[PDB]
Amino acid sequence: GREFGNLARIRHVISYSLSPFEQRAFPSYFSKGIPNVLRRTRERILRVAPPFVVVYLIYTWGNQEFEQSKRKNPAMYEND
Amino acid sequence: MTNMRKTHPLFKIINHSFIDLPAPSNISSWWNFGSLLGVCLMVQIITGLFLAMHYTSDTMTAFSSVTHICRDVNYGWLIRYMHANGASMFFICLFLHVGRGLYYGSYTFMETWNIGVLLLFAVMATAFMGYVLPWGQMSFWGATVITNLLSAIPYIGTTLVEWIWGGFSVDKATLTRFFAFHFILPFIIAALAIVHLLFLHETGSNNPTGLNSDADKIPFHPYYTIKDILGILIMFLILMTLVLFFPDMLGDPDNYMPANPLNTPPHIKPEWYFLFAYAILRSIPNKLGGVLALILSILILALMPFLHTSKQRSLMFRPITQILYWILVANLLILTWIGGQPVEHPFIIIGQLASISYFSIILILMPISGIIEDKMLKLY
Amino acid sequence: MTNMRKTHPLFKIINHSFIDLPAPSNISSWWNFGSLLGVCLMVQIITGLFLAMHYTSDTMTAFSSVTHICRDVNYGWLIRYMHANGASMFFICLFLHVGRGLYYGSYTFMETWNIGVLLLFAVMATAFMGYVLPWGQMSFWGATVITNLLSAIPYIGTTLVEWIWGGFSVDKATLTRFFAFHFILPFIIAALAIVHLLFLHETGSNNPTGLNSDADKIPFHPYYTIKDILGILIMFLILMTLVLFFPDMLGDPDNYMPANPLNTPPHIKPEWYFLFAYAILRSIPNKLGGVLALILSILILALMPFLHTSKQRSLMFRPITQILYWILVANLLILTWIGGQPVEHPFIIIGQLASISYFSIILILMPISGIIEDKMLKLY
Amino acid sequence: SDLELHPPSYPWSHRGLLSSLDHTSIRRGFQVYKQVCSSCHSMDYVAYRHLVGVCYTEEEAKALAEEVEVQDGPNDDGEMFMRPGKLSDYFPKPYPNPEAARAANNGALPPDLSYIVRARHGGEDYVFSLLTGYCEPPTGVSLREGLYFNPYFPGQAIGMAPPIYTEVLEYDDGTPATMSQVAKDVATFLRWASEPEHDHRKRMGLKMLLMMGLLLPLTYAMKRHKWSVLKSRKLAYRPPK
Amino acid sequence: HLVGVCYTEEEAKALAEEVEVQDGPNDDGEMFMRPGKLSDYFPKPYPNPEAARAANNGALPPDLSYIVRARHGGEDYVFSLLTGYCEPPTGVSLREGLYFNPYFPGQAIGMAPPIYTEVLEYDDGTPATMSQVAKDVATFLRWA
Amino acid sequence: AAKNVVSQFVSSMSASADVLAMSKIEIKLSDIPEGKNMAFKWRGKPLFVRHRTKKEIDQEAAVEVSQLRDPQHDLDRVKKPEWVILIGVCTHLGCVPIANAGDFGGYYCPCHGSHYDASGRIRKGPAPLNLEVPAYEFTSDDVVVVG
Ligand code: HEC
Ligand code: HEC
Ligand code: HEM
Ligand code: HEM
Ligand code: HEM
Ligand code: HEM
Ligand code: FES
Repeated sequence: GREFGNLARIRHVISYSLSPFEQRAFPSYFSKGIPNVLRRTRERILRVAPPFVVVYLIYTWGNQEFEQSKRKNPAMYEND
Repeated sequence: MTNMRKTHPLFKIINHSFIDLPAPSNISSWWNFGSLLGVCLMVQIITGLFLAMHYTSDTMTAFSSVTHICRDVNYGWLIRYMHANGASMFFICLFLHVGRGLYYGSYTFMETWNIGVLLLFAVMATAFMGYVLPWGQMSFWGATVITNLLSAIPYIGTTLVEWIWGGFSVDKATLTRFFAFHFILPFIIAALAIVHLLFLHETGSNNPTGLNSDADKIPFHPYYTIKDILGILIMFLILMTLVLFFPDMLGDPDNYMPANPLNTPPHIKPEWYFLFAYAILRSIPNKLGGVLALILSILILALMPFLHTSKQRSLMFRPITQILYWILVANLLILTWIGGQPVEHPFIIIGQLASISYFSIILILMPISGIIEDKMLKLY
Repeated sequence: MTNMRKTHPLFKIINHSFIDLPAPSNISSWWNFGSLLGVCLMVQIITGLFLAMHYTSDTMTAFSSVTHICRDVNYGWLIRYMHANGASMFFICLFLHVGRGLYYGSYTFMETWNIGVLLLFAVMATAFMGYVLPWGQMSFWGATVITNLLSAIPYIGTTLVEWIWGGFSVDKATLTRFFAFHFILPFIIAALAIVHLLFLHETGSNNPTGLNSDADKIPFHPYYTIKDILGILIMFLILMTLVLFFPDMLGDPDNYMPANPLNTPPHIKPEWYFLFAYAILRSIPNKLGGVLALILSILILALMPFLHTSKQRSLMFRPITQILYWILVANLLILTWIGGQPVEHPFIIIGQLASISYFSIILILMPISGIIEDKMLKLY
Repeated sequence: SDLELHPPSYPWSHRGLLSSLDHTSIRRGFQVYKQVCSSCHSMDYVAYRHLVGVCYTEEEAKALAEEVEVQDGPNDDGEMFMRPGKLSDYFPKPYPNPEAARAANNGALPPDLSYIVRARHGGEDYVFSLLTGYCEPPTGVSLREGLYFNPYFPGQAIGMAPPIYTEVLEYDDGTPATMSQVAKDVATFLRWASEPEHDHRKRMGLKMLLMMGLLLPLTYAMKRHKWSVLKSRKLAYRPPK
Repeated sequence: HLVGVCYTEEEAKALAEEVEVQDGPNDDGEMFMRPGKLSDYFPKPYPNPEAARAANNGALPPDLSYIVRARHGGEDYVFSLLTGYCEPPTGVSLREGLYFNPYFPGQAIGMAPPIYTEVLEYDDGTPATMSQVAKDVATFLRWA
Repeated sequence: AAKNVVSQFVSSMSASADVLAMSKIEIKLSDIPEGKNMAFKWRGKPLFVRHRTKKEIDQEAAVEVSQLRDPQHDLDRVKKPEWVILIGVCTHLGCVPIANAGDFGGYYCPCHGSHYDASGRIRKGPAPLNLEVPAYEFTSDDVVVVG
């Protein structure tokens, strides 16, 4: 019922493609991969990173608070 | 002549579901993960079958049979640690699959989503009983704790717990029936996954833009065939570097001791993928409150399609709800960390705040944010 | 609009398979039997699952666990004897289903017939290893005998038998892997039954006249719904009287002793549904020839669609081939009787003549009879 | 005290990612277990045939197995009898049942050391720190008979007397048997006892890393072939205006 | 298992308490004898089958828990075996420790005739003939 | 990779290390004195070994093949007639034969009285068949490898 031939109505659209044996599999891989990755990470880093930053701060604070919770209070054994 | 691929009644279903299936051209690597889950299921089943040819479900001999598998069966340690780390890989791929479904608005496929949350419940039950199966110290005490908190239901809870146990406590009958149930449930999971694929294939897949991708669809073969093969290879790389190099970084050492009913461990945990729910279960000082908190913490995914108040399906063009989503992932990681911690200061107040924030972000903050985002685009 | 039974994607499969399926009006009670098989399969699975809740696959405690099921588990004797007599009922229904397919020309549905032959092989293997599972005297000695006949294969047979054994003889590893395989094979049988129904619903079903029943077809619901429920209720009458009144008329008494490798029984037999194949194998005075005789007996049952040399499909209007068919069924009864007898006079010559007549009736006499009938009816 | 002291990280010869065990150290640690640790601790899941091809030859392990006496039976009169041990025999029990261990060790149960570096946090570092960490208790805390102070044991009151000192045994290869050397050897032996597949696992991991380093860029290249037919596709909209 | 079938609770408890069974280990790991309980199984006469073979002239007396279901004829076979001890016919030479029983396969059983007339005294005053005792023990074996 | 995975799983389905350890016996050696048979345990079965004299060899070889209950000479039962190795299970009801008893001077079963000779043949008794001889191997004379 839902196969190729009856998916959508498309008019006046031209597509050009070439054979995979005709073109390279890695056309300028590093020289255009690096700026594209940098663009994607600079468009998403402010939405993604600060929650995990404050997870790191909460994790370190909780671990150190537990460590000083196990620490001996020097105020005890001071009266006698 | 006759095209055999489109006419043979067994090859027609295989064609329509894997070869000539019209898939969106722009789906990212996250859409690999569900196929990985299926592969993981098969891997688990295969490894489970090769654990079943030597495992004995007797409390006198279960630990001895597991050690015999690890020490005397040829490459039996390999199959056992592949089974354990494949359960861990199953839950990693399951969590990322659910996160993809939450982020890209795929829950509007409501029947597929509900069959999914049924599959998630079945997989969690299977993994729990499987972890009980080696009959270590940790297995026995985890089963005892989970069933004891399951006894919190009024007027039927003690009877139901003694019915599940087959006795006064966790004993030989519990281990044998857990072996039977852990054997039989992954085939029900496979059948439910077939229903899951059918309910997806009535309407096609979603794309990361969330738009109607009918203008740009490609056949599943060879594009997503080779993409799924590459994802399978990467998942196998991570699974074998988990098995062959760090085989005990995810398990607990106390499971290598035999089950002592007289000796209790100083700190009782489930395995890591349950841990966040355990934190929610101990964020309320009431037994029924914690039990219902765990049940609604899993069932809030089923409640999720009724909370969508935005005119855009995906979160690609929705930055405020993106921020709320990553805060949700953040305090899910926080609840996972709290669930492995003992119950003292400040873990109690951190877990309580994390559970409150989890339920308030899913229930309250995301629909209000979607209303605000619709107001910003002059739509509301 | 609201015709959910034919618009819901899950519900339309059940509709198309069981409610609005066009079935011939004139099919007799023989066409009930396959449906009974599916129900009987479900019964086996259910009883087996509860039998898996208390059984241990350890050679020191398998017999002890069977006695503990029969004595201490509430209605555990009922579950065990329903499982054993349901295996017997399953093979009765298989024999009548295969006989219907042979008589009424249903083998011309070739894919359905071949998937059936694979199903029959899987069910026979499952029942063999399940009979090995209680670890009585006859279980151990029948497993040893059948694996020795497997070791009759030249140049690869001995290594294959020690690979299947997991050692030097039938032992702990054999019993545990037989429990694993006996658990896992009925789900593959259920999937192959789904493929069976898929091919049959692709081609439609046959009627006792062998004619095109497209002119007179009725919905499956409620006619064959109430007819198969009547058949299920009759089958449950026979199964429950076999369980509650004569529990040991089909079983063997020597399986109620523990397995002793030192003591051999005076006469070793398999169960009654393997006795005709045992008599076929035992008649030829050779090992490899007897194993090939058993395999090629079930394989000429598979080869039956290539021997049909008649212009009519069913045997309703073919009296000579009817006589040959009833002689064949009579010969199968004789072979089943001989398989339970020891090797003295005149059982060797009776079994030899029975097997020779069996292969001669299937391979030679039936197509010659069909050609004679085509001459007598002035077809050509 | 409820406060715990974590053992430090020691530079083990098997600590590295592909670093196997030193088998001479496993042989020396087996000698340490046989002469010292076998009097109280058990090794129920380790047999003598596991030592063949790891620390000893077939005849050396056969002699080691036949040095001890194993209960066996039943005889033709139905009675138990002692016999010399063989390669299929497991390591002998110190006690017939754990209650005899409780009676002989002042109420304490010496655990089975077959998974003792797998069942403890720290692994062989914890075993080395426990064996080489016996010291005098500080002021304020006092301990009774049958108890010994050990800061690495949880609760700091272990029921095990210090079993290792300088020259507690004589090695076969003439190695000086100091306390640190004997503890390092027995920790290596216990690491092997918990993980007998360790060297084979690391060899498999090395082959896996080499095979994945070969196969990942090649499968990536095949994917980018079959997808670079699409990733250079160009579109054009030509409405008739 | 005898409660609610043949005996009451106190009767079966007295039956259990009149025999001494094996218990252990204690706090110092030593086996010791104790009075029997209701959950205790019926005591084995021998600790191992080799001791049974040594005591019973090579032959092993089988466990009679399924001896009705593991023999052809059921309790008819047991009743015919217990009441069917007869003198051997001519031409049959019989060794020591063996007894002629035509219902036994091979007609040479290693079991001496275990029941006779007044072989025990019944609690209910039933006369203990050989046939009555054999019928009672065959009924008990069918129940077992 | 697929070869190694399939081969490892198939080898996992094969015999384990403890089964392979229990299959081979320790060295029987030449501890057997003249006339006496001794019994070891092998695969849950008794195993009798005995030194044999030439007069007993000829006395067992005087009995023909086809005239017995089962056709088997003395020459094909053993490779070297100096030693006799057999499985010590009576094949009637699984009992143990008594060493140096019976009318033939071989073995006797106290269960139901089956007379066995020095070669393990049945001649008088209800035993349906003989006592089976395992397939052993002859190394240098200090070691015989059976199993
Ligand atoms: C008898 C005097 C023993 C000798 C010889 C050895 N051990 Fe022991 N050990 C003994 C006891 C009574 C206990 C339990 C004490 C308690 O309070 O629980 C132990 C314990 C250990 C442990 C476990 C430590 C833990 O955290 O549970 C280890 C790892 C251990 N012992 C090591 C060990 C080694 C390597 C030995 C040979 C040198 C050895 N022990 C000898 C009693 C005795
Ligand atoms: C010691 C003298 C015994 C007494 C008291 C009882 N039985 Fe026995 N029994 C004994 C032996 C040594 C054997 C095996 C002998 C042999 O030739 O195999 C048996 C055997 C039986 C059997 C099994 C018969 C069979 O066909 O296998 C039965 C059913 C049996 N005995 C019954 C039985 C009953 C009911 C007894 C109480 C009256 C009884 N026996 C006492 C030794 C002894
Ligand atoms: C039908 C297929 C399966 C079978 C037959 C099976 C069988 C077994 C057996 C026998 C064990 C005990 C051996 C051991 O200790 O590892 C086991 C353990 C386990 N199984 Fe499965 N299993 C199956 C599928 C799964 C699946 C799908 C999961 C994941 C949800 C799973 C999760 C586990 C876990 C976590 C353990 C504990 C491993 C450990 O000891 O650490 N199993 N399984
Ligand atoms: C048992 C584990 C699971 C398996 C094997 C599984 C299998 C699959 C497969 C094969 C697909 C199609 C490929 C893809 O889009 O990734 C898919 C898609 C999907 N699954 Fe699952 N799934 C599982 C768990 C879940 C769960 C728990 C949910 C619910 C949260 C879920 C909801 C979905 C949705 C919504 C899609 C559609 C993806 C889209 O179009 O965006 N699945 N699943
Ligand atoms: C997956 C479902 C099944 C499971 C879990 C299962 C499990 C078991 C178990 C545990 C036993 C041993 C208990 C006993 O001896 O009665 C057993 C026995 C047996 N099973 Fe199954 N079984 C299953 C399906 C089947 C099927 C489909 C057949 C064939 C019709 C079958 C034939 C048998 C037979 C013949 C026995 C021996 C009965 C006896 O002698 O006591 N089983 N099964
Ligand atoms: C595993 C057991 C089996 C099950 C559950 C099964 C199931 C079924 C079902 C539900 C039907 C349709 C209803 C009917 O006509 O009776 C059917 C028909 C059929 N089956 Fe099977 N079957 C089994 C075994 C076999 C075998 C062993 C064969 C091959 C000899 C076979 C060949 C056929 C054929 C030819 C039909 C068509 C009947 C006709 O239209 O005349 N089946 N089966
Ligand atoms: S058992 Fe040996 S003579 Fe019968």
